[PDB]
Amino acid sequence: MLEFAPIFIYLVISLLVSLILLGVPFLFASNSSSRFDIRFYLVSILFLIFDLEVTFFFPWAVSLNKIDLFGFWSMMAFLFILTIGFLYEWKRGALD
Amino acid sequence: AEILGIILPLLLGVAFLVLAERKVMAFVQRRKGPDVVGSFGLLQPLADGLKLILKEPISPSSANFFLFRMAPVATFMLSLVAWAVVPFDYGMVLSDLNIGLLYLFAISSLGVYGIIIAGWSSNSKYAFLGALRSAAQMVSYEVSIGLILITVLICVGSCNLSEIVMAQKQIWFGIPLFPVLVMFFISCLAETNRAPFDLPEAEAELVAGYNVEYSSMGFALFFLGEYANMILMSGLCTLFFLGGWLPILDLPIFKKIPGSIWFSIKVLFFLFLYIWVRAAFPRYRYDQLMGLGWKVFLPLSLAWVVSVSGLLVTFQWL
Amino acid sequence: MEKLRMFVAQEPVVAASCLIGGVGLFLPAVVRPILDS
Amino acid sequence: RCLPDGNLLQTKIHNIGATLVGVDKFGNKYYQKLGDTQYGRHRWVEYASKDRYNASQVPAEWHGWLHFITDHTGDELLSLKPKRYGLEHKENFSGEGDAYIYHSKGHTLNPGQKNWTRYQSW
Amino acid sequence: SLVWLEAMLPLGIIGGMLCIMGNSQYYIHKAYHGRPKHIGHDEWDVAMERRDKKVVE
Amino acid sequence: AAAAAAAAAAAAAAAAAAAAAAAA
Amino acid sequence: AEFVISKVDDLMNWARTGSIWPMTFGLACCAVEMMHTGAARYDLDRFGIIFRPSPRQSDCMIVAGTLTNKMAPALRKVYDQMPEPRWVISMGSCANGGGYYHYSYSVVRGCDRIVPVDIYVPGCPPTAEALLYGLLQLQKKINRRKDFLHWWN
Amino acid sequence: FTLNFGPQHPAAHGVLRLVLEMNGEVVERAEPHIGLLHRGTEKLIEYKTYLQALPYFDRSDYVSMMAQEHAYSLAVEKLLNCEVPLRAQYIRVLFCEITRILNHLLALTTHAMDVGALTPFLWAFEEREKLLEFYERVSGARMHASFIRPGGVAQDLPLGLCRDIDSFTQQFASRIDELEEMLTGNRIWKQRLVDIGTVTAQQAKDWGFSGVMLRGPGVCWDLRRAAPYDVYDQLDFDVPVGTRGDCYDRYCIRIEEMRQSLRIIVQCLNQMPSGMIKADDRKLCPPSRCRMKLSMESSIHHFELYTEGFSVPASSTYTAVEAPKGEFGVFLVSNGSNRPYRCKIRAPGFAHLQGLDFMSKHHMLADVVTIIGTQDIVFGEV
Amino acid sequence: FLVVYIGAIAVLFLFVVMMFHIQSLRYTVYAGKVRSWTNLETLGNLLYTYYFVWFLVPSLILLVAMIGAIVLTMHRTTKVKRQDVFRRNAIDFRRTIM
Amino acid sequence: PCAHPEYLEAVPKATEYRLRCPATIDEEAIVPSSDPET
Amino acid sequence: VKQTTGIVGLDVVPNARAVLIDLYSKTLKEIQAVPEDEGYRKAVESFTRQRLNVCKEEEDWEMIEKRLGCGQVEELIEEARDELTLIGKMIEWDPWGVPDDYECEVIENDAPIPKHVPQHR
Amino acid sequence: DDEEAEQLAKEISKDWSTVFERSMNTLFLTEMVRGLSLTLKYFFDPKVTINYPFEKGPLSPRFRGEHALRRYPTGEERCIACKLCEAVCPAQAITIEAEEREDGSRRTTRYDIDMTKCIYCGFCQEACPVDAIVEGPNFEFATETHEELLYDKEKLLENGDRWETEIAENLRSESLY
Ligand code: SF4
Ligand code: SF4
Ligand code: SF4
Repeated sequence: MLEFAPIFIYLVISLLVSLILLGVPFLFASNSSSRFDIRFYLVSILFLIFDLEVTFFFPWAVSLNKIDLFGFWSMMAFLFILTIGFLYEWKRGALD
Repeated sequence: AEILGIILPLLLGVAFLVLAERKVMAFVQRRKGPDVVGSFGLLQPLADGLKLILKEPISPSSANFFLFRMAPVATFMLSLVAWAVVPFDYGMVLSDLNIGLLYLFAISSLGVYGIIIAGWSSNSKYAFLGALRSAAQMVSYEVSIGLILITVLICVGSCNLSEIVMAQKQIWFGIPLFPVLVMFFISCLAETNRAPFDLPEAEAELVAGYNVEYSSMGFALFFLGEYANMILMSGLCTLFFLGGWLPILDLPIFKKIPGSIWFSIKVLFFLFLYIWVRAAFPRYRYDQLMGLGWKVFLPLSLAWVVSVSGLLVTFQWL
Repeated sequence: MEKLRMFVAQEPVVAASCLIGGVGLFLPAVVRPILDS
Repeated sequence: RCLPDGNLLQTKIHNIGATLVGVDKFGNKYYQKLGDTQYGRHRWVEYASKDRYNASQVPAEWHGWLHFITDHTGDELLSLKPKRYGLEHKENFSGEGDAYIYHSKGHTLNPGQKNWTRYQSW
Repeated sequence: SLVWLEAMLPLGIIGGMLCIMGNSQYYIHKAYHGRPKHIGHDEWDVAMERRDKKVVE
Repeated sequence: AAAAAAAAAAAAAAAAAAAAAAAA
Repeated sequence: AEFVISKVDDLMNWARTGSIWPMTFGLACCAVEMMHTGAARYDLDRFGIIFRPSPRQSDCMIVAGTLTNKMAPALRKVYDQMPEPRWVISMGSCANGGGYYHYSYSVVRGCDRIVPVDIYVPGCPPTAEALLYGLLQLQKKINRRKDFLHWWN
Repeated sequence: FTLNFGPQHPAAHGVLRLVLEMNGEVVERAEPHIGLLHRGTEKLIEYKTYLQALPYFDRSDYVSMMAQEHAYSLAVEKLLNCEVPLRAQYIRVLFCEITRILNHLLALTTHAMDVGALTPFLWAFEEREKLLEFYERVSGARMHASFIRPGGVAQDLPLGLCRDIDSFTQQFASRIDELEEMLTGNRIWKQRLVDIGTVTAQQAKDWGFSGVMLRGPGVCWDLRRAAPYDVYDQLDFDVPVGTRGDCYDRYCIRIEEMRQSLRIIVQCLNQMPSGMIKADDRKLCPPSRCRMKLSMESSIHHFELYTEGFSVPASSTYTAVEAPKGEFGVFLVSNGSNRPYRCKIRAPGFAHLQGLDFMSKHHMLADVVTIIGTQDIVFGEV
Repeated sequence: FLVVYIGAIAVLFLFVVMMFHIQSLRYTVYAGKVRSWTNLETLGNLLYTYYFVWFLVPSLILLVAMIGAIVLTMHRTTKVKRQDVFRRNAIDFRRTIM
Repeated sequence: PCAHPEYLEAVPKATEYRLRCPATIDEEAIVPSSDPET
Repeated sequence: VKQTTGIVGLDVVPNARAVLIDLYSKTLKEIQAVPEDEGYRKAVESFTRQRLNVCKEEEDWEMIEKRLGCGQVEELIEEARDELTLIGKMIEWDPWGVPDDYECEVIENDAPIPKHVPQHR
Repeated sequence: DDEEAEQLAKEISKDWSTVFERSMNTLFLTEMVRGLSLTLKYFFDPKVTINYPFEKGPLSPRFRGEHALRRYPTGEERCIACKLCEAVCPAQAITIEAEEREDGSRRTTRYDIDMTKCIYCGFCQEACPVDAIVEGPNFEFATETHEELLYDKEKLLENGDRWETEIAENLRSESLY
């Protein structure tokens, strides 16, 4: 965590920088010169699911020497279930 | 603090990237780009800027100042804060996060907010649906970038970007996983809009596709944001896959091997590739584009996580 | 098989994903137990 | 030189191999770099007014040679310009103040605004 | 032909800006602290830094 | 939407001139 | 003294003369000649001119071709949404003055009837260089602005 | 749901003012709005002589200039019975065909710039600025070369123009290849064009397409093979005819029609007879400057042909040539007087842009600019 | 939390708003610090090998979420009803019965 | 590896093209007006 | 055996000869409803009889095309069906017979046409 | 039919080591790398551009630009007021009023070409009997104000005396046509 303080102050100093970039144009230049697209909910829920499964990929990615060939196959079962879901979405036709 | 030493040079980088794109994409078209303003158009970015700054507003409208006058600020602050964890040379990252990569993923997940908000505050149904389409694209090629990073992560030990660029001393992940670099580049092209993938950025539909109250500052900040997001997403194709700051390691007598110069050379290669690939290829229409992020770069990314996980589990290369 | 070739022609990226992925679900399936020596 | 603020630098990046073919009265140095390459870029003019230059400062004696319409340098058409009615160039003073700009004969800015009424009033 | 150098120049002065992004936040941090930044700075190293600043009294 | 999607499959490129190549 | 004002006007004018992005109302052929003036040979991206596809952010508006009596309201509505330091260039005879169609019922007798014009590129099909020289005259019109000296009266 | 889809990129499609009635992203009907470029051409020509009428034609289609002067000239020779020489015919075709190239070089890569490919535009426009070195050299004006006069052609080629057109034709197969290697193979192109705006032949006939949009559908119909109106019956060239009708066939045709036009240019160059430039009938062709000054009877004709005109006899004909856009025909009723009488100009783009309604039904909104691309819609003719 | 909440879930909620408006003394033990386990590594040492069934069951829950978002919000926009309007000629009266 | 089968070697940059500028009358054209029989 | 008509939309018909025989028999039967002393009925009868004859004699579509030189049998079917439409239309708003006055002005001019103008081939 | 057309157009490429060729030319984007390679070849080739104010595009002596009323070598405006160009003008730009000057030889009291109402077609250069009106290759006369663009009666078209050195050249080289 100790290295999070530089980005913690980064957010605020970039806020300052963008506020200056905002105020620069404001100062100069004085007086004289479809009901609903549900596919955007399907795409959104599907990104939600696939980013959940990437969230599950991350620890399995960084710790794969520890889980020798059993964590790998458990993740491949999780991934085969992901693939069954993704093939049901491809065939049903949510990717359009 | 020293955040100035990473935002000001990045501001100059974006301002000169507008010129680098115009000039390279012009050289491609057998024509010199901006060439009168500066010695070689080198002052042309300052001219574009100082013009946009001196342009009187079309309507003051300083009343609505908390809604969409800080949304471009948010987009730009995110595009600039994702630069902290990006390491330019050994021990030159501003903040070495031991989960650096996931932090970049989160910064993208907040850039989604940036786009959606800055499009919703534009009370234009066409422009708002365009911003929503652009957000859905930026977020649909984020599962593919996610899985590509899971590949380059399986190859590496940890998410620490300095480690991902230190894990390539033997060979860049561009050589074995070249098919992945092509998918990360073709996704970073599509995550950002500036690409063969920019129907929401079709020349006209872009300007009328982000906001209604321009005042110039909004126009510049979106383009400064798009060009920083581009320098960033090109500074990722060069940490992960190309050797972040690593030479070819031949150890020449002519070359004293500076690190940040190698990182610069590689991010220049990927920026030039952004430009070249904007010049030479037609747009994808956003209806084949979304059908390329799901039906093409997700299956070919999932396969790669299973291929680079398998081939590294069987032979204990992990 | 004729339909297999019709599927690896019409859809190259889901037929070269179920084969760039077989090499990953196939290497630890058989190539790893082979590596008992 | 000393102009890194113009495309005049592109012309001065030319002239490196170019030969100077004549120079008109105004000082515009007319250059030619043929043989090397890039047809259409083998005849230009260095305006001798490194700032405040613009097109149409090239006199008629050279405005032929410089647009590739002819092959007669202005030092050759100067023996053909008519002496009796010959007039020097005027740089196209468009906008640079009145009495330099051109005016019709009723513009009320032209000294001697003529009246067009065909009938001669009484 | 070296005609592409004119179009290389903006990429150079955008590469000369990432070199500055990298070396500024290095030589600024190399100034506040007499030593370069440590990338793999796990908790073992913060503990050793604590005990080290406590050993020099 | 049931609108006819633009299927990007077709027959392969074969330059089709008119019958008047040699002798009208 | 006044010298600082003179140099700040030189700077503002250098900006507005270096990057002058026109909303190219390319109606008709003078838009094809304008496309040649934007093409490889006579670069307009050299002089900073970037053809904007939207009236929202554009320093200029190179109206070309025959302004029809029906495209007059659209041209006016586009001109009304350019940021104030705007200029208009009339390119071609039909756009600057009545032209070949001066006496046509449906053709306005020059865009000078709809938008206030600042440089009329002459010649009915102006040479691409002629439109380019019209823009290099608009650059002069900028270099004669000195808006700061006038803001100080 | 109505959307006022206007000119996406101005300066390319100038006054395009469609009013799309959409369905989400699928277009249900496209209603083009015409008149924004409706100059009084079909009225102004009734008020001027047959010579003063000619400059309007180069201003009818602004990307393929001389084809319309060639369609008008052939409508004031259909009446005049004004036999033009062989050299006038060969020059007239060598420039109608250079104009076919000047148009396809624009209407391909302006289309390819609307689709998104930015570089083919600028390469093709360097090529077009090479061909305007021929227009501008043979007549005077780079675009509107009022050069193909009624009797014959305005004035002979300069003494170095065939050599330069040859030195251009040698290097033009490569430019077409580059425009082709950059767009034909691309999967981002095919995808953007295959099965886009498919026109069954019955539809291309019904809606009077008669152009490169009538040879997409496969109707072998070129008015240079159907109604040979010049040396075309002597010149050899194959009319490329599509097999599907989609906007990818019309592109492949326009990129082959740009090679057969190269064949026709090379033929017109290699066989150009040294004959008179204008019809010998000096009451339809103003005599040269040298003759009218030296001959009193030529001076009288130079006076009554640059003031009075021809006074072509009373008739009414529809002369249609194969302009690059399509079958550009000028229906020229002629009262006996020296001024035409309802010189109606059938211009493709008035029949093509009709096709936009049914071509772009159920196509996505981003396709409505591809359709407008392959129709070669130039609003001067509409 | 950032990603799967304020880049996905409150993105969902923002969509539901925009459209469909509602109206000293420590004793640090220097052992176990020699190899500091980043949080991802010490979640992966467990979730995929030891408690892996509580990880294959959230797999099934994400699959059920996919199937659910499909069967719910397909909205008759694909084969759910885009099969055809469906018609049969022999039973059809064809003007025999109105 | 591209569209260069020793035929793109016909390149666009000519560098020797319109070698005789137009308004230079090296040869005086004749441009017959009427056929000799007329 | 025919792969495809080059024309788009005119789909290749395998049973070309059979539907052609059907259409020409329908045409011969339907044309009987127009008066006999009308040029339209003489024309329809004559060319429909010729094409029906050549379609009955020959067997392959290629031989139908070769002898009956009228393009492709798919376009021939289009022509025959359009002719049936016209005969079923002509029955209605019957235009047959010349009226009493019938002032028809053959303005038959014959201007010589230069032939470097289009005309047609 | 499109269903069968698809089935057959995909059963045409259905033999191994052809499905492989098409798969490796749609996966390792190979059609597109020939686009990038050509684009690079043009990125490095010389540029067909022209730094305008210093060098200008090629023209021809027949080029039609700014109209100029010529003069006879010995002064005396060449423009006898026949009004043939006023007649031939398609846009009716030229307004000519004539008066027997005191010398007795006809001349134009008013010879005003309206350049804005002018199509630059060169009809006036052809129609004029004595070559009195010709188009000078100027083409660079963009005016800040429209009233200047209306070329006055025989005073600004009399600036062709400056352009005579080029107009006489173009006429001496074009008169052969
Ligand atoms: S002024 Fe002449 S060139 Fe310009 S648009 Fe009108 S007709 Fe065309
Ligand atoms: S070119 Fe001459 S004749 Fe033609 S419109 Fe212009 S002034 Fe009149
Ligand atoms: S310019 Fe020519 S046509 Fe006009 S009045 Fe003078 S001599 Fe006659």
